[PDB]
Amino acid sequence: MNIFEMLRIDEGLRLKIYKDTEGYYTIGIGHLLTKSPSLNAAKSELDKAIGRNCNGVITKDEAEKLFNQDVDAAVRGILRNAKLKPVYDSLDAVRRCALINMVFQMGETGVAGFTNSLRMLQQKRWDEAAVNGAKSRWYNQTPNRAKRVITTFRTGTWDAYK
Ligand SMILES: Cc1ccc(C)cc1
Repeated sequence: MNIFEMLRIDEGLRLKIYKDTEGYYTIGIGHLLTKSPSLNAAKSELDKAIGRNCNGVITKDEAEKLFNQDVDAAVRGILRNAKLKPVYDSLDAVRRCALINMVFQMGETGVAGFTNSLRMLQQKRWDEAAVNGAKSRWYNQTPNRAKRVITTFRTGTWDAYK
């Protein structure tokens, strides 16, 4: 299993503009287009991201391109983030993936807010981190996804995904 396969399970793949769980316009494999209520704004954003007149629809190929860019962006974001980098550097391969997943989902800022959890991760206090990270809006809004990422952090294995 790898990051792409992981994220592909958690986000799905939709070729037509759709509303994510918070009601935001998205497309592909979890690619947020805009936080604005307007489908037009969404459609504009899409054309601009794709480089053509998509008319709210993209191809698999296009979805995968956006996905490749977003995953790269998440990794580079972590590596540039003063708060995130050390955590990332301290983790084993599987757990790194879990951190990449969260960042992809909620952005650097959002993840950087799990101060106490990050600290525990850094101290290799797996069980405590899992319990603390569960006390969050994130967990309460998308419990199933959250549980899968949390188990990955807790155990360092891909069990939650197999
Ligand atoms: C940021 C974060 C760290 C650890 C867990 C278990 C959940 C979230």
